Amino acid sequence: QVQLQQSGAELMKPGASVKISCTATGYTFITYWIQWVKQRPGHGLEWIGETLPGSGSTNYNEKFKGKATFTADTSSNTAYMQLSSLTSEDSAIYYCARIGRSNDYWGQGTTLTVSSAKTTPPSVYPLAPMVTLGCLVKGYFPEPVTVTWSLSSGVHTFPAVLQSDLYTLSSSVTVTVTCNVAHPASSTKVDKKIV
Amino acid sequence: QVQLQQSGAELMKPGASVKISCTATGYTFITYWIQWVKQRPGHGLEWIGETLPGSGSTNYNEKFKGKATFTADTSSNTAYMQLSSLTSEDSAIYYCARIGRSNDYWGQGTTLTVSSAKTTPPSVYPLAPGSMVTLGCLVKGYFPEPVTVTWNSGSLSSGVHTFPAVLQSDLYTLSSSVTVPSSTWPSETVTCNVAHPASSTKVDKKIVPR
Amino acid sequence: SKPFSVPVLTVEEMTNSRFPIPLEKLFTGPSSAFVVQPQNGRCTTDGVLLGTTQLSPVNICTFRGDVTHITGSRNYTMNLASQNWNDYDPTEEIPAPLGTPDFVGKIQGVLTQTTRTDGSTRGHKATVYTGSADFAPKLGRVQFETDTDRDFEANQNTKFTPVGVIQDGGTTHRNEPQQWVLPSYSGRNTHNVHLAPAVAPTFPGEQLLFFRSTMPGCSGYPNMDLDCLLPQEWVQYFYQEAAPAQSDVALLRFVNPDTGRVLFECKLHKSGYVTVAHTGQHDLVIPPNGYFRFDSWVNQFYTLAPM
Amino acid sequence: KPFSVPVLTVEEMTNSRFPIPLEKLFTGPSSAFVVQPQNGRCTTDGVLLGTTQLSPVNICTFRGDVTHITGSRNYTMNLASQNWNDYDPTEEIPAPLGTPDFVGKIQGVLTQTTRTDGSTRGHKATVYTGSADFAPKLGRVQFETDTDRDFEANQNTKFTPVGVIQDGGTTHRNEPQQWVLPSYSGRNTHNVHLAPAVAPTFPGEQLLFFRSTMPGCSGYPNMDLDCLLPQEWVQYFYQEAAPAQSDVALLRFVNPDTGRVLFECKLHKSGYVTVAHTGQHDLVIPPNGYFRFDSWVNQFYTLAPM
Amino acid sequence: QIVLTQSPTIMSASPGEKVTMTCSASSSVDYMHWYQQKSGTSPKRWIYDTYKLASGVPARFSGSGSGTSYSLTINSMEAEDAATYYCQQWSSNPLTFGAGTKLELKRADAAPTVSIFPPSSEQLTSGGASVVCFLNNFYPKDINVKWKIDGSERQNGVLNSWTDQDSKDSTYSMSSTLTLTKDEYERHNSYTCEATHKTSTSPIVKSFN
Amino acid sequence: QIVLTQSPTIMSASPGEKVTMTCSASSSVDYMHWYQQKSGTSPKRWIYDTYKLASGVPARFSGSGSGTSYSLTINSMEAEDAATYYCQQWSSNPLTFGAGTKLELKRADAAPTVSIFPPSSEQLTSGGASVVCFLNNFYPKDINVKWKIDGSERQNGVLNSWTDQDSKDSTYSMSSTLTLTKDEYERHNSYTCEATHKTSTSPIVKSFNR
Repeated sequence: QVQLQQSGAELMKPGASVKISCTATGYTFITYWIQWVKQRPGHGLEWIGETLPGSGSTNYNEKFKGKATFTADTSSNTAYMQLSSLTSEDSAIYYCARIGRSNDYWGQGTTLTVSSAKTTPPSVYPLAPMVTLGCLVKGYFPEPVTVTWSLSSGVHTFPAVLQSDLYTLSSSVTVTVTCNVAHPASSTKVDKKIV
Repeated sequence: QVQLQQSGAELMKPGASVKISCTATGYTFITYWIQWVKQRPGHGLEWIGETLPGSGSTNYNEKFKGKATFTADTSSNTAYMQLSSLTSEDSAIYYCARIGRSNDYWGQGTTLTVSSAKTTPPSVYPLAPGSMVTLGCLVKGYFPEPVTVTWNSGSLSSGVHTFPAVLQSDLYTLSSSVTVPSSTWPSETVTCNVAHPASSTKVDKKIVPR
Repeated sequence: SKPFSVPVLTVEEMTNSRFPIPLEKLFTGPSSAFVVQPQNGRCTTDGVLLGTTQLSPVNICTFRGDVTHITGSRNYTMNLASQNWNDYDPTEEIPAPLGTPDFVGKIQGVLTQTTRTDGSTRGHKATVYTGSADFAPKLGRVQFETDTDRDFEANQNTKFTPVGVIQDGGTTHRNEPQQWVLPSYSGRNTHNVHLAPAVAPTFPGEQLLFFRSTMPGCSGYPNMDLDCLLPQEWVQYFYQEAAPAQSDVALLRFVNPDTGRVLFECKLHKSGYVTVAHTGQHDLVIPPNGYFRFDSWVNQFYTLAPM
Repeated sequence: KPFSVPVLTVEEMTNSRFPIPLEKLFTGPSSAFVVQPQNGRCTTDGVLLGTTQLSPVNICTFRGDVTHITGSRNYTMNLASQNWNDYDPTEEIPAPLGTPDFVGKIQGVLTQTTRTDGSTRGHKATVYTGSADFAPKLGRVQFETDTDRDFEANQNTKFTPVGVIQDGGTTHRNEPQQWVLPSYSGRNTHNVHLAPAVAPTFPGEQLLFFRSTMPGCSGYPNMDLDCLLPQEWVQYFYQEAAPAQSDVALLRFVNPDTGRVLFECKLHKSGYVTVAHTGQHDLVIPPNGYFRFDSWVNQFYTLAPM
Repeated sequence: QIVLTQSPTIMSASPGEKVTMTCSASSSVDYMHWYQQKSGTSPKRWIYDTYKLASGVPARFSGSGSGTSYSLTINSMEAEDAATYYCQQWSSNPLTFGAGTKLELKRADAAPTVSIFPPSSEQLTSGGASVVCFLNNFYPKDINVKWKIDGSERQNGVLNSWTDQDSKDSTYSMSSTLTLTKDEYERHNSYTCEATHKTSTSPIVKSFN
Repeated sequence: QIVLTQSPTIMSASPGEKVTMTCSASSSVDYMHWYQQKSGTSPKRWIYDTYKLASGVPARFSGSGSGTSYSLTINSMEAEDAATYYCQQWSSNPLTFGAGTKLELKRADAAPTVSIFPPSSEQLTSGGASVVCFLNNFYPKDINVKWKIDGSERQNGVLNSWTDQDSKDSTYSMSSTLTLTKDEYERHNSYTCEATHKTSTSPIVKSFNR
């Protein structure tokens, strides 16, 4: 049973440095190479480099030969990648992967967000006119928020959009009706009725 | 390509232990087995055993298990055989050999003599007559073997007979003949050269008419 | 005129002609994007051996000779001999010693040696890089990297037995071996000579038919797929029979003896390769007991029934 | 259909008992021991016998998945047939086709490709055919290796033979024994469906052996390996399948440079060759000499002395 | 470095139709590999060495091509196959991926259900004003929304959002939000969001006063 | 253990003769090996794996056999071949050798050269007195020496010694030594040494009187 388990989501200020962990179980750690891959929403997939844990051998993509550093501690079967001088263009999903010939084993992914924005609770506004109701979640950071109605069909929750260092999101409900919005980062829970 | 050099002749009292050395040069010492072989005058060749130096691996002939012990000093490329509780039937020539399939490499051999007899230097007596002339040397009452007999420091090699010694009363007696032209002797000095390693003694007796 | 024919042998009963391992399956694919010019498993239908092709299957990718090494190195230079241990002739009009590897890659095997001094033996893991600048079999020299620095002797018979191919495990260098790239048989800055010609399907809609084996891998993720134009047994059989070619194209049917049904048909070209009517990479699905059967000589306008 | 033997020089042909080329011809007395190899066994009309199969590269190979013996560098291999489908122990053959038919220690390489993602690995490996755990007929053989951690279970594994070993001493310098069959079902069992032992029946005759020198990987093993027929002769008879018109086929060994015959010999229907000679003798032959079938004879044809 | 160009960037197919997507390379490669990825999941190796199927991959998939032109093909599309596919190469360092091809499902056309919502009194308390328009459950994805503030088109302050294809009925939904200042909002009377879709030759209009 | 029985134990051959010696084993062996040994030198592997020749071995040598019966053969005897040959086995531990076959050379018959020597004067100034007789360079080996002390044969006090075959002229030599006390010696006058060999029907006599 081969599994790569990565470190949790990171939210870092610009100019800082973060280290992402990749803990390998299910095989002899020093026997296989590790690949590191970057995924930006609009930039597809990009290969950062590879390393063979316990040895000094590393191959970096020229584009990354200054941003990414590979290290490992063999004691704990964990591979680390450090990224320096973070900018907004480093906000992406980062993978560690054991890439083979016929199959691969990928980590679940580690989400990195680079922003100077302060953690902010969302302001939740009711939307009142087979009738469709709504919920407006505006000005929070960072994502995600959880939007529910007990009632699930039919319900549309739209992807949030970033407006001026703050995220804004929308929800539809089709039919007392109460909007349940949760923001984990702020430890905030709200309820909005219909009028 | 290989050369095995063994230690010198040994003379031991009964009950003692002797350790024979076999120094190997010309190959990686810990890579080949060494065989040990015993040779008695009337008993042909006898295989004692083999060992792989630096490892624990040894194979003894059952007859020698408890008598012979194999050890090695790998730093020095030397293999040793120890024989315990020596008796007279241990008196033999002992070989180390690297025995292969198509060829072997044998040591020069080590002569061992086991005896309770006291070591005695030889008395050397000249043998002179009362167109070729036969002269002689009588080497009497020594122990143990061997003695080395040469004539004129090795100058006379041809027409030379050195006879096997005979054992009479814990003492060996030997004679050697040399033949030179009569027209020459005695205008040459002809000298018997007798050496006895055990006594660390070498004596010279010239030969002279009557 | 002795009648032409191909041996009654299943795929699995036969042997790859480019590496001493059995055939596993049949493969067809596009080959216009690269040069197909192997030097082993090259033979005409009327029994003319081409390139570096010789008769024995066990001798492919083997080397014989004596080795030398500078002091304390694990690299040995082998001065090649011909396989019957007689002297090797570099002037003979061949690309390289018969049986020489005809692809660029790292072959792992074992280097064995028996010394004439006393008959003693020894063997060690050894690897040869056929794309190396120091790989010049045509000049009679190849270099092995091994696991010893002390054990082999000079002027003693030494043999290399191939086992498989290696790769470093990474993605940076996961393009080896390259089965369709010939080595420089004489070393850096030389051109190969007396090559068997490159082959290609000329008839529209046709692709080469490859006889495929999987090379054992000894490390990492090498390219283990190995395709040859003719099975070694066909090379052997054509050399023995020497049947005159009645045309440039011989029509083969691949038959299932369990039913007598024809699975597909194909062209066996006189110069010694096979084509089928198909478009795309495809692992052929064949019954266990199937074999090839020569049915007739045809002209060059014969259109194969799609495979 | 006319019978014939291939136009091939000795050096162009292959030993049928180990994936190596033939080197020379040898004849010798064989009344003091049993001559019963199971590889390179074929009748003149093309019927394969014993454990003989067609491809030379499969001789002394093993395929299957491996399991690991804990507290050792030893693996147990559960054998499969060459195309990786299951092996059937009930099939009436002595052992899987291509199984070694001599007692000795063979050194080679154990390679493995895992179906999980395709990574490969290989290690030095040795199989002892005289081992109690050497039971190919039962579908099990045991390897000694240089690792205890690297191989995985339920994954295709292959053994590639390279040569034979011996411990270097004189105490055990009696191996391999090319005329001693393994116990195919493990220790203290009887072999089954064996190709019969052979012997010259005509007075003054000896077997003619096709000889190769096996690669040695250590010590001073017995490397002379003699087979009754070249692998190519097996391949040829199987293909030709010419009916035997008699029990004995007369072959002449001819030198094409001169057209003169060097010696003659009997090729027996059952698949072995005899010559008229007494004593061990390494035959001296011209480089391009070859065998030629000249006519069928009875059992009372007296050969010209070789 | 080797650039991989996939085409088309987005495409759709009905279950049972044949799907083909291509990858073109700036330089020659020896093998092309393909990855599948779904929302919320890591990439999975799908096809390797140009034509070989990975573990669990249905036989309806295949790959072909050589040199600089390769393709991935599904002879009969199924719903589970709807995902994003990336091509990938090893022949030249560094390793590179394609931009990707998004495979969605085809469906009977469906008209958008359009809803408009005035700013809440709660948002006006204080400063903000968002006029929201919902276009729910329509097909195909191609649709255009235009904002009109009492006659003239308003283009600034408009933020749009699309859901992925609904896993239940294979329709899309869309949100459009016009965000203005509080003093700006009460200087006009009629706000309208006009949606032009294929389902009608007259734009679907929803307003408020 | 596997006992190897060689035959004959000793033999002679004329240069050019066909020579055959055999080895018989108590049990079956798979290969027989042969060793050559000359006086004063270590054994050399001569034939291995029954019929294969070791390095330096002339083409006139050959070996054959199987099971329990083996032989070594020289199609044309040469002087170089005079030595002792041992057969040897590996099939069962322990490794064993045969007792050996001593191969000597034949030659034209030759008469003994007889020399007799009175006791030395230095030996005379001691308790003892030894009278030495040399019978040198004769063929064949078979010979008898008889001592006569003033007429009658004396047998007590006589020690004899024979050499091996000379590597130069292929002859044998013999020493005979009569050892008495000075007082016993000075009680008689004429000491004579008689030698009877096949080369003459009349004994070769050499004497002296005081």
